[PDB]
Amino acid sequence: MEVIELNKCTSGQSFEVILKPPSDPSLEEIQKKLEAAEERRKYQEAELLKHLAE
Amino acid sequence: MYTFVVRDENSSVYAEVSRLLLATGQWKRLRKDNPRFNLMLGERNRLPFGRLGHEPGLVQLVNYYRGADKLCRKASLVKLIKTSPELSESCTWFPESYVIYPTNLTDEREVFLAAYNRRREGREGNVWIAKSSAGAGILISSEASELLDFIDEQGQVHVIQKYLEKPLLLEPGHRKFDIRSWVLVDHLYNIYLYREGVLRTSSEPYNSANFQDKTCHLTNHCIQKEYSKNYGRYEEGNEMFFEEFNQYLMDALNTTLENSILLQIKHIIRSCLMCIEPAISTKHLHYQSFQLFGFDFMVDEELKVWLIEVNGAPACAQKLYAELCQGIVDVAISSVFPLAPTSIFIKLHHHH
Amino acid sequence: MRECISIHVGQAGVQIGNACWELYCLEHGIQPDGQMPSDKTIGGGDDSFNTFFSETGAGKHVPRAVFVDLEPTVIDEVRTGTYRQLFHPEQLITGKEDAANNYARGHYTIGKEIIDLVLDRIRKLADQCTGLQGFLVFHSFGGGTGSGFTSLLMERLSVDYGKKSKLEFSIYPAPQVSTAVVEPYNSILTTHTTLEHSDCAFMVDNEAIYDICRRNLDIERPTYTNLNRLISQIVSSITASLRFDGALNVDLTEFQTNLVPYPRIHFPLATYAPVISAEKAYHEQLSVAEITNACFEPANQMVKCDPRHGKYMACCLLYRGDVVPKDVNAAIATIKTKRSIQFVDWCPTGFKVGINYQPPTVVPGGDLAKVQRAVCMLSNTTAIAEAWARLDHKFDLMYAKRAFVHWYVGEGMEEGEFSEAREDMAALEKDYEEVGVD
Amino acid sequence: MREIVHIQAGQCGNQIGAKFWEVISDEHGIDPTGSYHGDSDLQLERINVYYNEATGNKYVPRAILVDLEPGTMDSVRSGPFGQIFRPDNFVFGQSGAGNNWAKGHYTEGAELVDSVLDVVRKESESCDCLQGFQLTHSLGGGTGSGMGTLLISKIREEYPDRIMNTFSVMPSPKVSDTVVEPYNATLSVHQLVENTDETYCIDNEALYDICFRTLKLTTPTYGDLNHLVSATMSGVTTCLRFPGQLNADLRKLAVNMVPFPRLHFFMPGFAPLTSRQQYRALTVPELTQQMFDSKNMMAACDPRHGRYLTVAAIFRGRMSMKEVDEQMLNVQNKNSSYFVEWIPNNVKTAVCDIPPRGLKMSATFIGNSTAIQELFKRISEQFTAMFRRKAFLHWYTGEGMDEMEFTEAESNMNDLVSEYQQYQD
Ligand SMILES: Nc1nc2c(ncn2[C@@H]2O[C@H](COP(=O)(O)OP(=O)(O)OP(=O)(O)O)[C@@H](O)[C@H]2O)c(=O)[nH]1
Ligand SMILES: Nc1ncnc2c1ncn2[C@@H]1O[C@H](COP(=O)(O)OP(=O)(O)CP(=O)(O)O)[C@@H](O)[C@H]1O
Ligand SMILES: Nc1nc2c(ncn2[C@@H]2O[C@H](COP(=O)(O)OP(=O)(O)O)[C@@H](O)[C@H]2O)c(=O)[nH]1
Ligand SMILES: Fc1ccc(CNCc2ccccc2)cc1
Ligand SMILES: Fc1ccc(CNCc2ccccc2)cc1
Ligand SMILES: [Ca+2]
Ligand SMILES: [Ca+2]
Ligand SMILES: [Ca+2]
Ligand SMILES: [Mg+2]
Ligand SMILES: [Mg+2]
Ligand SMILES: [Mg+2]
Repeated sequence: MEVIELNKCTSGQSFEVILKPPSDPSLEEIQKKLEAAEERRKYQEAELLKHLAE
Repeated sequence: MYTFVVRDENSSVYAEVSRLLLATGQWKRLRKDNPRFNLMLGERNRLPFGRLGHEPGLVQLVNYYRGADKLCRKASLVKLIKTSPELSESCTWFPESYVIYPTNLTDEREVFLAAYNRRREGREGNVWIAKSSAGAGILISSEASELLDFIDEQGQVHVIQKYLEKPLLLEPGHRKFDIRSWVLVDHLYNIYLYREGVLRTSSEPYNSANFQDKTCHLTNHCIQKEYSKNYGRYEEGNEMFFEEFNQYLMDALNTTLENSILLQIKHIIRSCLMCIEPAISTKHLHYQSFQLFGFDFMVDEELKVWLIEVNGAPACAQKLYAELCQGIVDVAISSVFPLAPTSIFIKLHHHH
Repeated sequence: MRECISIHVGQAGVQIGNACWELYCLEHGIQPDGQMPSDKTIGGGDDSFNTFFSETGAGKHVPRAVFVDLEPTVIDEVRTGTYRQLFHPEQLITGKEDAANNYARGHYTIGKEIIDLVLDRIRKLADQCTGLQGFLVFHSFGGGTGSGFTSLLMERLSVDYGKKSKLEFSIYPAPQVSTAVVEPYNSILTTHTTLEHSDCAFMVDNEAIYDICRRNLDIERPTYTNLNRLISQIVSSITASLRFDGALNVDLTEFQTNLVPYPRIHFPLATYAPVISAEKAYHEQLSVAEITNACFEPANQMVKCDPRHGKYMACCLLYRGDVVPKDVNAAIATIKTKRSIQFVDWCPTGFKVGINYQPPTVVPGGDLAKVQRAVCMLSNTTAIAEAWARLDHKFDLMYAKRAFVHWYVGEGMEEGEFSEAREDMAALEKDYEEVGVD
Repeated sequence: MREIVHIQAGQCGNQIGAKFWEVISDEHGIDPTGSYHGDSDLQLERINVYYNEATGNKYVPRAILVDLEPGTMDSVRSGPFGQIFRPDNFVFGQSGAGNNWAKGHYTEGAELVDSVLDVVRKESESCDCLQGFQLTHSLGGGTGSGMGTLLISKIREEYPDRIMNTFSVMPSPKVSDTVVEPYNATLSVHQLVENTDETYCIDNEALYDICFRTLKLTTPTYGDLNHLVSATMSGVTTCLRFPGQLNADLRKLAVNMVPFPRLHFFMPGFAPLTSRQQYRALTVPELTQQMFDSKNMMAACDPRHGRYLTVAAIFRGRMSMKEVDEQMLNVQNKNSSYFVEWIPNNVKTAVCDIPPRGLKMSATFIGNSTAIQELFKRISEQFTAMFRRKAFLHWYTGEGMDEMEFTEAESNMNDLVSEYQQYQD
């Protein structure tokens, strides 16, 4: 049961008590994800419009 | 109307509880994966406690205490007893045991040898027994070399505890035995001892000069009904109930089962379950638990009771399934989900 | 002094953000019009509260916050609410129609069209900071915007602000206060793509907040106002060190340093006490021991789980009010002799303690009662993995039948992202079992 | 501002649509002339969802009235609230459709469809953020069935990402006008399976049985049947028309109610349904029990013959929101064999403080149940009894159709049935 690093100021204090010692994607790659998904949506919609045109 | 699911089809105990629950006309069984259950008869291994108590508006109850393995594992029970001040390493009713990991993998190898070397020099009986939870594989021997060499040939954690060389022998027969007590802890953590125990007796005369023939030293029902030649001679199925064992103690030793043995059994059960109560209690939890325990005891020639092990998924004696399973429904299930005596249990009152 | 920018995404993030900044103003003596009389340095200053508030020449203290929602109805409240004058228009960003509880819609379809705008509004706040620490991001797991746009925003923030910490305050989905069946999908999708971008995330389970409101506050059917006011108290306890004089958790970096040993295991459990009903005739004020012991009762945790059956990697005690170190250590001694507190062998068995003498502030007329002292414990426990298991299980039930998947594929998401995200959650669960179990 | 454009087509579609606007206009305080005369701001909170605000505080329904014969729309224009509709929004022909799906879809309807779209286009352009469309129609006639589905297909071409919602009256031999109704209904179901996002299946037989057995009406009329449809349409749209939590837009509803795109046909229900013992208060348990009882359902499908994929329940009035949650969880936790267990928490509940006119409280039920397959089995059986002998086909081949088109519609509807049956298991 030890206390260490007691810091005291006007608005409070902090300390530590030890009880026992031990024993990314780039801007470019993101743009591709978003545009790849947008393209798959456009493909799906074009197939629907094709279906409707038939 | 209540709902329950079945997740352990091999449980002869809860197969009857399930049979009784349906027969009440007020319980309904659901598919094993349906989460809208009130009661779970869960699996033995890897029971998904983390998914209980999160169904809005459903009071959920399970038939196992999370964390009870600490008591029902050979190595865990040893570590729990030596490390818990409530039990302490001075615990007088538990045999001197040690946790021993095979050399192919903490461990208590040297500590065991120190005590072992102590007995050999003091001319005292130095017979031990090594075992493990992964067995149906037991070896009794008075030589330390054979105990450790047997564990290295395996690959799971083992424990070596002193073999009770002076056990109590029933007459006529000169035979060993063990006592099985059933204990039900409910959601409130009341400890209930079923009034009916059973002794699993050995139909072979005990022989302290030959541990090789393990039929007269091990009192298990499968070993006696398979490798023993006197099965069912004295009592039906090598099972003697309390009414007979008590009368015997009065005619032979002029003492009752309650005074000479039951008091120590009730003490051991209380000590163990009160110790782990802070760790497993579901008092302030989002779900509730109860569990049936099977305590196994040994009795020596001085009428001192020893704790052998605790089983978390125990079976029951054929003649007692009805009474006990109805008792489970009454105090464990219906106590939480009431329906629309002279209890068969003995409440072991304690300070929660 | 180093600045922290708060970002509130989706309905949950915005309304929770609304509650926090209300509390921040009351704690720092800031009025709804933006004025702060106690601030003697007009039009500037590098005080502790300036980490969360900028200052104009007219003496207005403006939150360093960005509110973002793909639908306008929630942010329109702030624009005409009690605190309309605190924010200027650039801080409140709203779209035309929401993501319909569809991660793929908020992330791909709608996110792609508004992400550059949000960054430019955030970039503006960053230009007012002389030393930006990082970001605090509030969002729900289950909303389409809260889950979908947040993950996209986090990736971009790592690109534009590579050397900045990012903390999360995430609302874990509870069926009692949600009418959305697909939230298990949205939670796992957003956790998968956000995981490597979040340094420390405080999950708040709506189920836990709901039951605390019914049990302690005697609210039969709590509303979002009841939940968010309680959530803001906990958030306020966690951000207090950044806004007040102190030496513990003084910058966002210290949250990872103290609470996160491994990058993926960055979900500390929060516990708060005491929660007392204001309608109580009068309550017996609790001591340091009683409120500290309460930090180990599951009923006060932000996520229902059983820490008795996990292992601890770190533990922070954040006290507010009449608390002196003597009574703290006395209570800790009494708790190690009764509680099941199992630490991992590779971590010290200890507690970092912070004390702020100013007791918790409570919104006038709110539900919470004034207490002389309160504490919020931040503990990194393997037991919080119970919440991943629950979520992952619900995910598996629906995904086995591919239920609702067509909504996500219909927004341009490939089905494989489901299994990729699910397999990553399976990895997360394994990491917790390796750390906690023997 | 999440506006919805309402379309009503054909005789049935316009008579049910007329009563709908009559009911909700009353709830929002709009009189027959469009002027507001309520007393609670809740009546205007979401009023712009279904009403356009014209000059002088006048509220004009965002509704388009379509028919191939003038008869029925003359009635509406002379009905109770006839004056409230935008005169330009009456689009009609003179020849009629003769209960002939082919006339509504290919010949007569084709000639008139473009002018209907011009009005749809005008209404959409005046919406801040259009949610989508709702259409009232029957499936057993010619205009609502044939031209109605033609409109949907052409609306999809121009607003592909908007929601398309229908209230579709399914024919029954018990409330029948002509023998060709199974033909017309099967051709329409084919369209609906592909081109709607949500379809409320309203079976005229269930409406009849309710009026006869429950309401004790000796001789039910179309007027009586339409009273039930009015109350049901008002209930299902309560989430949209009054301040309700969870936002409640048609797109979130579809996302959480439709786990598979083709399985978007709902069973609606309403409580109370009392016969003139009508002043008695109805407790929350009673509301819940009735709302889940098959007799209170408009699709004439026994929910106990299938399973619920998802369920939405809207309670109206000032009641115990705690007692609601208790009873809803009670009905679930007492019949969990009729809810699929692979969609967690698939029963959601919403409360609204404003009750319907003349009721202290009420409950509307929206179910996505696999038991709806029995409705399509009925139609399929009636269809095949005639089609195997090619009876009455000349009415359709005379308008340019080929038998193959019937065989395909039949196969798609039977596939829909098989698809329901697999998820029921
Ligand atoms: N605690 C709390 N939870 C909320 C609040 N608002 C919404 N939620 C939860 O958030 C989840 C729904 O996500 P939302 O935040 O409402 O959706 P969104 O982020 O706005 O995204 P959209 O789908 O586009 O609307 C549900 O689980 C709600 O219970 C709130 O104010 N407080
Ligand atoms: N320390 C000891 N001293 C004497 N006998 C012992 C002993 N440990 C075990 N035994 C013998 O072994 C038997 C119990 O074995 P144990 O219970 O450990 O194996 P097991 O768990 O596979 C059978 P169970 O079904 O009761 O759990 C008893 O009959 C007892 O006679
Ligand atoms: N519920 C209800 N059903 C109707 C009404 N009028 C017609 N029907 C049903 O609708 C079908 C006839 O279609 P109808 O609308 O008259 O044909 P249309 O004018 O060409 O679209 C038959 O199944 C009728 O039973 C009505 O007012 N209410
Ligand atoms: F409830 C209803 C039951 C049956 C019907 C269909 N018959 C209407 C009719 C009857 C006789 C003369 C003219 C028309 C309509 C409604
Ligand atoms: F929430 C939504 C769910 C589904 C959709 C798909 N709309 C299809 C359609 C559009 C117009 C007319 C007919 C069909 C759109 C929104
Ligand atoms: Ca200043
Ligand atoms: Ca990073
Ligand atoms: Ca013509
Ligand atoms: Mg055993
Ligand atoms: Mg939203
Ligand atoms: Mg007609």
